[PDB]
Amino acid sequence: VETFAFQAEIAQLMSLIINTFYSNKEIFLRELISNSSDALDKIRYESLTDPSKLDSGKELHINLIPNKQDRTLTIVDTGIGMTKADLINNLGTIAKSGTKAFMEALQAGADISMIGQFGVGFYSAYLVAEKVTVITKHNDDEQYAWESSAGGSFTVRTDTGEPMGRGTKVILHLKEDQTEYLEERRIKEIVKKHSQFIGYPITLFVE
Ligand SMILES: CCC(=O)Nc1onc(-c2cc(Cl)c(O)cc2O)c1-c1ccc(OC)cc1
Repeated sequence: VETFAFQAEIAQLMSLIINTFYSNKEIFLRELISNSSDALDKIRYESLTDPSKLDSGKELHINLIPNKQDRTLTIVDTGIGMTKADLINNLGTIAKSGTKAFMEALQAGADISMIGQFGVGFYSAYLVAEKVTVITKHNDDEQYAWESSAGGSFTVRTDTGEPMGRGTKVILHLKEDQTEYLEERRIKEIVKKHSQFIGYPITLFVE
């Protein structure tokens, strides 16, 4: 297991997301589904000229898996996946510059829900999760697990879990007071509100 420090800017972003009073937490799901959609677009586009890139799985979809026993909401996609380097490099984001812009925007009247316009929507996971685990597999690399409970550091390790084939799994270990996001009615409502036109099937698993 390798432990890394977040860059100062990202640690600051995470602290802001965790400590700022902001009731409209449900946008985290929109942001994560948007990331999955982007990753699905990328593998789709690459497959247009090289169909072998789908040898690791032809289906392009998003699954939402609540588990009330474990208090986890998991978002699974079969998009392009991230390399180890991507994970370490802020989950494939322009986190330093994006955070800078987001901060200035918040002073220019913006609110936290606009975080995706600054390329760092992933971190909205911390609106509802005390810990986030990201398991990912890119065609050109091995399967890795990234994890962080904030507090300035994250870990990366080779994943020993179920082989994914290709794509990304985000496991949200929910805060005790955020269990509404495990309720079928609530998830359906949020997907319909914010993700109605996403171009991949979104399947909400039941328990
Ligand atoms: C497609 C992008 C890319 O090159 N590679 C990716 O491969 N997998 C993911 C991914 C990342 C997260 Cl955090 C997720 O929740 C779900 C995902 O499938 C991304 C990705 C998506 C949006 C980004 O910035 C907006 C940066 C990276």
